[PDB]
Formats: sequence, structure tokens, C-alpha cells
Amino acid sequence: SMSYTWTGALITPCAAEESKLPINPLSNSLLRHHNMVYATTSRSASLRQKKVTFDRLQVLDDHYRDVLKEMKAKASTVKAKLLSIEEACKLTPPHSAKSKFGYGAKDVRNLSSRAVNHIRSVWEDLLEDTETPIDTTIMAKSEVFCVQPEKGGRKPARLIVFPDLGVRVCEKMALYDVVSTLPQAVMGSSYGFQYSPKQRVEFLVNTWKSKKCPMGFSYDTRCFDSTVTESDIRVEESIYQCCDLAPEARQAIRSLTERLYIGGPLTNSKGQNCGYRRCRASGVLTTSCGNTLTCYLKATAACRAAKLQDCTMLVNGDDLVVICESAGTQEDAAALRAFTEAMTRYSAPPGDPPQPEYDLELITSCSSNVSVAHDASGKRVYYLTRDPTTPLARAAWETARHTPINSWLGNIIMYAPTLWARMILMTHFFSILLAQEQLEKALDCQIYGACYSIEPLDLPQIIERLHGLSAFTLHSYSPGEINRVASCLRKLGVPPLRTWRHRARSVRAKLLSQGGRAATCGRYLFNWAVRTKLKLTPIPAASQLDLSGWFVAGYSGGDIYHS
Ligand SMILES: CC(=O)N1c2cccc(O)c2NC2=C(C(=O)CC(C)(C)C2)[C@@H]1c1ccc(OCc2ccccc2)cc1Cl
Repeated sequence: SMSYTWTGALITPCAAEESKLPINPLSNSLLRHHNMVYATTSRSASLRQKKVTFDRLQVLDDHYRDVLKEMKAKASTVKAKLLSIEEACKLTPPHSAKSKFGYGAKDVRNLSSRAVNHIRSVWEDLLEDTETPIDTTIMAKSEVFCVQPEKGGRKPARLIVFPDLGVRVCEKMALYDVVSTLPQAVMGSSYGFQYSPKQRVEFLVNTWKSKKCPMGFSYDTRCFDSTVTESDIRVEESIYQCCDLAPEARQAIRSLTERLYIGGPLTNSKGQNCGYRRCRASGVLTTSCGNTLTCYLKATAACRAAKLQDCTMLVNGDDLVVICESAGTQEDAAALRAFTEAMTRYSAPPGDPPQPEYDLELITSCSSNVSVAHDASGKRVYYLTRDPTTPLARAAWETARHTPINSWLGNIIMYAPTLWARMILMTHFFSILLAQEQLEKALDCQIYGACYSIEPLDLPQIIERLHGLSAFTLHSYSPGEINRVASCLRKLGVPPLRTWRHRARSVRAKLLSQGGRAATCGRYLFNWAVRTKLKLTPIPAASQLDLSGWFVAGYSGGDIYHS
């Protein structure tokens, strides 16, 4: 069967769509090669549609059934609570897509009569109706990238598939507790979204150093979402059903599985029948948990199939990394090829074939690799970094255009110890915010899929929790990391690092002059910029922070808001 069938109706935008980075004094001071930065539009959806649409073969085996039973066994431990309409509405992003039936997200959040009645009747319908496919909208997602030269040229838009707001709320009631509890209970330390940045590094390094002779690799599946079959989604349901559930939750999940998750009709922004999905929806609550469970299931089974020895794996939706015991290079290569063949049979064929890796720093997972610097006292300190091209492009875009999500802020938070986040992102964005007296103004970003509202002035204490004091004192980055950043900047026409130091000195002064919370940013975020460096003791209010819901689960596509 096919991931998708199409009527021929176009995937239509519902606004004007911007695709060229503007010429702007502020974005130009970050990045000069503006013609290299673009945003995807629905104009390219057609191309994505081809890519995402294919037939699937899935042959299951005993390794699969064994691993499933073992997961269900752990799932059986869970007891999951039904969320109230109150809690579920408060999880709705303030700018979430309005319902087709009058109300929008503000009315959900205010618990207005229209929204709540509509939500109750959607809920009743999930209990009464077992079969009717629920409708979904299909939109071309606008994301910013840098042009890739002789690599492809330009990326076509990604596609998001989501149900109406009413349903989205009813999903949270039935499932928010499950998707944010079950994956941990099932996969234990292999569940990626449980780790803060510092914890992810520890886990990767400890696992690596714990192996007698480590070999590692990552595995990129070609369109994970389109390769998810309806068996997979039913199997995923079977895991959920092992939870103690309130009866209304149980029916809700059941109806939601047959009616929404397993597949259904697609409609374009103009109300026209677009086609039919028989694979994972990118834009539902279970998308992240479902993908993580499925990736883990298939991957664990395929390990058993390839007889990889003492495997530790770390899964974040479709992103998967394995670290195991080497058995020699020829034999490591053979086992890896067998592993792919097993994934391929489970319907998770690779994008590019996986490459056995013997140095932890040569492994990329979720765009990231471990790298090494030293702290003030000079000790080696591992930390996660990435190629800064995409972040920098997105930052330029966000500096030029008001956008709902500030990826620059997310990148500062998640990649705070990196050379490029400290020297460029912080300098740039604190210089602007300072100029515009927006330091206190809160700003939306996403971490692990969920949406957070963060005040920039709270960044020092956030970074301390997420990374530890170390993140403000790192120096002597690896040659390879420095040169990646250096050439990245030449490519994009970002001023050289030398220039950012100069701009930082100015910014730091201006923050210290301001005193209070602003001055703390100056001291901590920009200590690297000065020669006569300040001693940095732990920030008191760091320990007072409530990051309770920050690194608990993944919610990519799931319409989730924290504050
Ligand atoms: C789409 C998505 O949810 N993710 C993702 C997955 C694969 C790839 C990928 O690039 C991302 N990207 C991002 C993620 C964010 O949380 C926000 C941010 C701005 C950092 C971008 C997030 C992500 C990023 C890194 C990541 O793992 C490596 C890492 C963790 C902590 C600190 C540094 C590195 C995992 C995820 Cl889910």
C-alpha cells in the first residue's frame, strides 16, 4: 500500500509566502550573502509530494515480536491519567491554528463557551464513533535554509498534516500523560528527550567510554513518517493499551487510532479534497512518541538480527544512534549492512547507508556532534555542537522578519557552550535587544518540539541549569570545530570571529552599565570577550528555576505550549 494517494488538488497556501531574505541593516550586519538564504513555500510542495509518496514493504519476524512483547511488558507498569479540559486548553499554543468551527486558540485558552462546547462534542464523538475518518488539513511548511551548491540546489518545503483544533485538544486529554510518560518507562535510558544538553553529552560519552572497544553509527531513515505503516501505528496503539487507562481514555485512543493516526483524508487550505494518507501524520500529538517507539522497536530488533554486541542506543523520534562493541572493521561493516537490511524489511530503509564510526566526535545525531574544549581550570569538557550554517541563516531571517518561533533563542539555549552561539548569536541578539530596550520582552521558542516563552534576561540561569557553569568559561575549542565555524562564516558572508569579539566588548559594557539582571548577562554570557576575566560563582536563582517540564518528552508536531 501507498503512503499517499492524491486527487490532483494542489497544496495551497493560505497567506502570501515570503521566500527571499530581505535587505536589512540589522540582518546585513549578521549575514551579507542574503541571496543564499531562502524559505520554503507551497510553490515547491509538488516536489515534496513525489518524494514522500511511495509503496512500502514490511516483513515482521521473531526478533520484532520478541522486542514488542518486552516493550509492552514495561508499558504495563504505567498508569496514565485523563487530562481535564482546563489543563488541555492551557497546553494549547496561543497562536495555534484556529478551528474550522468559529473559535480559535485564544478562545480555547480562555475556556470560552463556544470552544469548550465544541471540544466536548468532539470528545463525545470520539466515544460514540469508532470508524469515521477524521479530516486533516495539509500545509506546506515554511522553513529557512542556506542554498547547498552542488549538493541538490534548494530544498522543497516539508508538509505538515494536522486535524482541527477541537480534535487537537481532545488528543491532549486522552494522551498527553501517556506520550510524556510511556516512552521513558519502555525505553529507559534510550529515550533521548529525557536528557538536558549536558545529560545527553554525559550519556553519549559514558556509553562510549564504557565499551571495551567502541564502534558507533547513526541511522537516517528516508522519510520516516511515510515509511510508518498502519501495522506500526496499531502496534504503537497496542503499547498504549497496556497502560491503566480511564475507560473514556481507552475508547478515545482506540477511535483516534482508527480514525486519525492510522490514516485519513487530506484537505488543502481552500477546503478541497487533496488525497489520502496511510502513514504517520506529522502534526498530531502521538507523532513524536509514536516515531520514537517505532524507531526503537525496529532498531532494537534489527540489532538482534545483525548480532551487534552490547548495543546502547539513543532515540529521538526517527533520529537514532547506536554505540556497540566493535568486532573488527570488516565484520563491523558486514554487521552494519545486515542491520540496514533488517530495518529495510521492517520498513525503515536508510537515506544514505550508515557509516561505522570509531571516534565519538565523528557521529552526528539530531544535527549534532560531541566536541571538546577546556574550562577555566583547564579540564577537558565535552559538549554538543553542530554546523552553524542553518542556525545562522535562520537567525538572519528572524532578525529581518517578525516570526512566531525564534530558532536563534532555542539555539542559544541548546548550544550555549558552542563557539558560534556565544560569539555570534549572543552578541548579535543582545546588541539588538539592548538597542531596542526589548531585554525584558518575552520570546517564543521551541525545545524538543514544545513551545516555551522565555525572557532573554533569564538566559544565564537557564544556561547554568542546562549546561553548568562550564558553558561560560570554555576555551581552546578543537581545530576542526574552529575551522568549521570559520569557513561557514566565509560562505555566508558573516563577519569573522575577530569582529564579533569587538562587538561583544561593546555589548558587555552596555549591559554592566545597566546593572541588575542585565548586568548578570554581561558578566556571565560575555566573560569570554575580556582578558581580565571575572570569577563566576553559581547564580542563586539558577537553583530556584522550574524546568520541571523541559526535558521530559518530545512533542514535535503535537501542538504543545508551556510557560
Ligand atoms: C526538531 C527538533 O525538535 N529537534 C531536532 C531534531 C533533529 C535535528 C535537529 O536539528 C533538531 N533541532 C532542534 C531541536 C530543538 O530543540 C531546538 C533547536 C533550535 C536546537 C533545533 C530538537 C533537537 C535538537 C538537538 C537534539 O539532540 C542533540 C542536542 C541536544 C541538546 C543540546 C544540543 C544538542 C535533539 C533534538 Cl530533538
